[PDB]
Amino acid sequence: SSLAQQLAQIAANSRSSFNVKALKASHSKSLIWEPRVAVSQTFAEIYSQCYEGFKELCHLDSRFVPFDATLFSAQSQEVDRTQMTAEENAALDKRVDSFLHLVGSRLRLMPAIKAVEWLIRRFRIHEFNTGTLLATFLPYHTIPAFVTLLSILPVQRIPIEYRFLDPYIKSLTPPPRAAIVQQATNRPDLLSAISRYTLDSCRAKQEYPGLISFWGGIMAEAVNGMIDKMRSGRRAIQLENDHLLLQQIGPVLSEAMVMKDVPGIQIASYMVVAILAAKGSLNDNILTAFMEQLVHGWTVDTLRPGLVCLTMLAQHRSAKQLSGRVAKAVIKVPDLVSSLRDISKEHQVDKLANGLVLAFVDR
Amino acid sequence: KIKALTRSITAQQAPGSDVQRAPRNLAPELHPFERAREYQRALNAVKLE
Amino acid sequence: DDVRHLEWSSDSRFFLSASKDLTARIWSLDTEEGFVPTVLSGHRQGVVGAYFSKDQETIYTVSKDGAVFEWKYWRIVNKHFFMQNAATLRCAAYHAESNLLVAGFSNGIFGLYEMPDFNLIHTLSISQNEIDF
Amino acid sequence: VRKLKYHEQKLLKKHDFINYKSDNNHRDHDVIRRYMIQKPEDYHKYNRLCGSLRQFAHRL
Amino acid sequence: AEKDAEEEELEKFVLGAKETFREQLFRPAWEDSDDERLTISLAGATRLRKLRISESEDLVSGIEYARRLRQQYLRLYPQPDWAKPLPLDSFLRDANSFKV
Amino acid sequence: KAELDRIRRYKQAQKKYGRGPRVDIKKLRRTLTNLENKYKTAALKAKEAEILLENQTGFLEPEGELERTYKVRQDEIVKEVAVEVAQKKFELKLTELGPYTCEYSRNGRDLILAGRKGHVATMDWREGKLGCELQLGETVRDARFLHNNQFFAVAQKKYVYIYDHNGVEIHCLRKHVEVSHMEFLPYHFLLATLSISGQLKYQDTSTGQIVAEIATKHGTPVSLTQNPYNAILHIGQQNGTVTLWSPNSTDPLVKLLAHRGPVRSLAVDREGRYMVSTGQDNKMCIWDIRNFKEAVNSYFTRAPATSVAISDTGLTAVGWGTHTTIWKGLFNKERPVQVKVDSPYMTWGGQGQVVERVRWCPFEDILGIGHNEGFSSIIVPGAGEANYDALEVNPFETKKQRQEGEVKALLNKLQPEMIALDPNFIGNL
Amino acid sequence: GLWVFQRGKKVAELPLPSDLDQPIKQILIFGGWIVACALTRIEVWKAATLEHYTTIFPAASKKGDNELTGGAINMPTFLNKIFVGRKDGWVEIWNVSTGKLIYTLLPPSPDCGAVTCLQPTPALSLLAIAYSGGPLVIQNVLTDKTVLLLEAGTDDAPVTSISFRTDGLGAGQDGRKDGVMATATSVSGDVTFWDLNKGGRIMGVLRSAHNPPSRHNIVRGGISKIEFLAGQP
Amino acid sequence: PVGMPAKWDVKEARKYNIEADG
RNA sequence: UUGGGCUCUGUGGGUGCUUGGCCGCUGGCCAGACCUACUUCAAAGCCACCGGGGGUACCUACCGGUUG
Repeated sequence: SSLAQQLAQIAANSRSSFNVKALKASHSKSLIWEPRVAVSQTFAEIYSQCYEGFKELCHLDSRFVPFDATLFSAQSQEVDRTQMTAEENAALDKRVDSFLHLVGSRLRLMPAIKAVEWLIRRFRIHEFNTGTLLATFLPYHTIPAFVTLLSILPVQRIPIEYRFLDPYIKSLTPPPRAAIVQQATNRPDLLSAISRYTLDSCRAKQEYPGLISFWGGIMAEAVNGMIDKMRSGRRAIQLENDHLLLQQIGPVLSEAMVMKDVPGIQIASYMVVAILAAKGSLNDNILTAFMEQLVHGWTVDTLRPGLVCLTMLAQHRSAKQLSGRVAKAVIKVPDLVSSLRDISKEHQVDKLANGLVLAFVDR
Repeated sequence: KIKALTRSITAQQAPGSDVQRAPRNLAPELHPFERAREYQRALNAVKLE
Repeated sequence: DDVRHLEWSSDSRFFLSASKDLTARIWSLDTEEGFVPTVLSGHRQGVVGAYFSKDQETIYTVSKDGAVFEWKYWRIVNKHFFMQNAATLRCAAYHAESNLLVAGFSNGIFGLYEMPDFNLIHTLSISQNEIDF
Repeated sequence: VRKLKYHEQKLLKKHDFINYKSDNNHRDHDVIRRYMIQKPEDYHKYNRLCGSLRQFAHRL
Repeated sequence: AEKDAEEEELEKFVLGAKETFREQLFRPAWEDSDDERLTISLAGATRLRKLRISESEDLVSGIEYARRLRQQYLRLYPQPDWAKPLPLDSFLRDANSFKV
Repeated sequence: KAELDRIRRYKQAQKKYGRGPRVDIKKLRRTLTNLENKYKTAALKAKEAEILLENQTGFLEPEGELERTYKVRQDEIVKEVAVEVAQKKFELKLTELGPYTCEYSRNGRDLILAGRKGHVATMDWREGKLGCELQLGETVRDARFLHNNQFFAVAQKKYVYIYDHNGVEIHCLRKHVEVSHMEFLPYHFLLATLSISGQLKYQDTSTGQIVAEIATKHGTPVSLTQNPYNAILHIGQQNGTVTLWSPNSTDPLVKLLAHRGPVRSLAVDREGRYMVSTGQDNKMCIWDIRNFKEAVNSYFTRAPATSVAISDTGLTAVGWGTHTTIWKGLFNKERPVQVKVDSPYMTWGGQGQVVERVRWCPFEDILGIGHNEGFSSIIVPGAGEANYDALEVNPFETKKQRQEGEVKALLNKLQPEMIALDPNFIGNL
Repeated sequence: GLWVFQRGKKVAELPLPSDLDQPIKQILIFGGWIVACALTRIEVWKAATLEHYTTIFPAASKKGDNELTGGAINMPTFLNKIFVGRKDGWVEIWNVSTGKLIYTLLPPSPDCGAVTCLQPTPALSLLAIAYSGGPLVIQNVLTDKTVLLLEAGTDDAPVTSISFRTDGLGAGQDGRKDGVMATATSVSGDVTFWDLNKGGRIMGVLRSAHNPPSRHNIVRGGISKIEFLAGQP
Repeated sequence: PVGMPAKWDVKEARKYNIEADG
């Protein structure tokens, strides 16, 4: 069936429609309505419903005025997606992605679902941008709107990352984060895809605490499961697995720890580093790298948990004294011994204080 | 200046309606056999009358 | 198209190719100074041979539909066919020293022709099936 | 090809895309399908040997 | 002014505004002495038939020949994004980390 | 002041639409001023109603002074051209079973690719819907659709079988033996064939009886096409002549002195204004096929062109040897004296695959090339008529419009005795 | 000798100079030139006639700086010039058509000072010169300004092979950006890949692609060359 | 199954030849 | 022997003796280039697979003609 395979790959590659069964079955998809009501519905009608919702969201926030200028404009009723060159489909996917990053906080609200339902029912973001749309509804993977997404979602235009949702598309029930986290352990393609999203919304200052807590949760239980996989006890295998783990996780934490203007994902990366020094027996030079970057990515708002991470990292480090920059910024900590006593009521602080005072002997 | 000619099935059905929109070109390069198809239509007209 | 036959010169400096398309072609081994490599034109079906003489001026060419042409310098000096009822010419060999062309056919017969000019020596039938080589 | 109406059928009496009179009432592959003949060329080979054998009976 | 605000209201409502929808969518160390003395005619060679501007230009210096051949190396391969600090980032870009 | 331009649109109106000279000028006199005024306003309202046409035609223009149209790669076209037809530039790799004949429907919605070692497949190529892929064993000379994409006919090693949309054999055609070329007359229902022994067989595919067998005397045939305007039929004969036929005339109806070797390939316009052929003597020449007058000093091809196929607009597709060139302005219909095209336009390149049949899509701007390794499909902006008429031919036809168009076509099956050179002959003295 | 083959058989020789006593390590054809690099001299033939043009002699300071261990290399858009890497840290810029030392560039980090391997970039006018003490330095060579600095080699095991990818993708932790480097070492059989965009992180290592050079074993592992097949993954 | 490798065919590339640098 | 086992899937080599990728190929190209010329002389014939019996009005083939 060689020609059947090549034509099948053309058909699953095909982003357009050429019979009337597929205009009706393609225009039938909707978040709000039913299929029978959504088939016989022009685009001025859907623009009225939605753009009522986008008037509401433009009252509720303020960064939606350029998307009034482009995406929810009065002229965007007549923009067919499939008659657009790839520079135009690329730029339109840029504005679609930036709008969806912007919306993703308020997504339990019906004005947000109305605006997203205009993006689906005209621009077919469920057919052209499924990674970003699954990435934005995927924090809210327990609300029923995620299951309406899982009923309008095309089964074979979904990234291999997100293909764990196939029995949840098949039987219309929302998936648990046991399943999300389990395939986040086995596939590093998935765990990077979440962290490629969350860091992309924070360079433009569009974060929200469900995104921060959701991402930090998946990195927490996921890196736990990864360390439990990567243990073997064979020396060269656990060395090679420690290097592979640092190469997977490494750059995500390396921006997240320094991202001072988002103290949330700064604290979540503190959290994953604390898990990583705690359960994962990483080498002393790696732990000095975590301590020095923790020391550099430092805020008044993230003082108090960052000190706890210094106690964890210094406590599981095998060498005795600290290194330089750590001692300098801990000098710049205002209430040192009192804060370390409050930490020592619940943790162990003594190797951190020993590395400090020994480094002060060596200054 | 590379423009092709593009058609979707929106020009067949505007989506949201059921009017099978039927465009029509009346240039005679596309409709051959004027006298002959009208002969056969006329012969069927006499046979049906 | 395919190349059915290849015939050298006597002095091994030119060779010549009998097609399967329609044509023959005259070719060198190294670049001569007054020679351009050139094409011997239309038969009806396609040449089963194209043989030199001793004196390398006239070139003979034997098609599949019976016809055998003599070319001079580059046009054709005399095309001459021969009749045959229900058969097509499927092999031909030319001895250039003794100036004779054999030609075996589809119906088991071979003709034998002295050829400075078209002149039948002999012909007889040996099979009920075609003559291959 | 819908089921033709009254006036369209009587304007098309001889018409059928499926059976022709040349198709010999599809007797060829009634016999092919019935006796598992994996090639219709072998049907017609047997048919012409039937025809020559039966005209030999005729001229006997 | 030739186009009043009322006229642009009617042009937006009546006719269509895909033009404005599109417009809103779209928002040295050393020097060689040889290249004064390395003149090349471009329409000699077939591969150099196609980096001249107009048809009637041959006499091209080594400098100008270098510029055209730079523009074609960019034409076959546009300039990469990487070609245009932190302790853990330095730890990742250092290969003393990854040992046996 | 402007009434001169009114008379200019009157001139172009009665050129394109008036279809005749005009009736020159007592009760007869007033009935023919009546008829002539109604005909005048009929042509003028057709010309005014030409502004309602939806689609524009594709083009590409040399914006510089040194960028030229035969150099433009299809990476540049697929990038600079819209994404729905950038889908339609696809390829399809099938090595094992012979060189692949291809043929579309006449709405462009389906194609058969026949493969000479046996492999014959019918597909909806846009939506990737493989309607059939039949294996068929022994060799395959030609495949072609019938009136719809619902029945197709393939010329086998010995007979010609015709098949339903599911690829099930409805019947073997025995009366046509070693058919080497086929053409379907669509306004008739008239499957016309050339056998390998030079015998035209004109069948009716609706009634099912063969209607005109005529043995052409010129030996074995080497080419065959079909004039869409006249329904007359061009067979290409290996003495060098394009021999032009009909079911009625048992002699050749008109034979033209085309070339010197066997004339390898044939094509005619759908408007039936001109003709282009090519043979062994590698010239490729065109004729004003109405006046039967070679209008252009012949072109050459770098190899004997196994295919040519010309488009719904003026683009011609000559497939020679291992790569195919398109040619734009070979016959300008509006120009009296025909000038030569000094340079081609969109050559599809040669990378080791001998093209066995070129085709055009009828209403898309793509070209379907039929090489030894399978089917390649390329986009070329100028081709295909932009505006169709869904009364006659509909690229987007539902099942209701298929069934209705089939039964209206069967009610307007022209008779095979209605075929001549000038097809507006009916009703003369 | 320098023999010249075609189709498996010899079609030419090449005239070596009389004053030559050194094994000859770098054959390099570009422009209209065939250039070979022996050990401390470079002999350059004109390639259109196979005819010997000149012999380039590098400078000498301490009888080790004249040694030529980085080889020689060509840039794409640099006209008649060749870039040599010495046993000092120096990489020199030579107009091979006229013989002159036109420019010389000095290593960064003067503790690391023997050019072990050098390679052009897919960008214009940038090189990956590769020092024995460990750094890969990748540089403008008409601004003479560093673009990146990396610490790829061990002092016990420097980079001896370095090869960029000209596919156009491969980097950015999903793979959509170019800037994928490959490096290897004569001491190990492990090849190391570098994302090159922000600061050039490492991204992975094929461990025992080929066998390691094993002390007290009879097998003969190690590596000799890396090449990205150009334009391809 | 999703993410299995395709068969290796050689990818074409308009690469740059260096004999024009001289 | 610091995990194992079934099943399924993919990719690469092998299952015939090792001479290059492409073209308008005695040469050139693999970054392509130039694109439309040139012309004295239509064609030699034969052959060319439909199952059996039977009908022959119309068409066609062939044979013999007939005037105009």
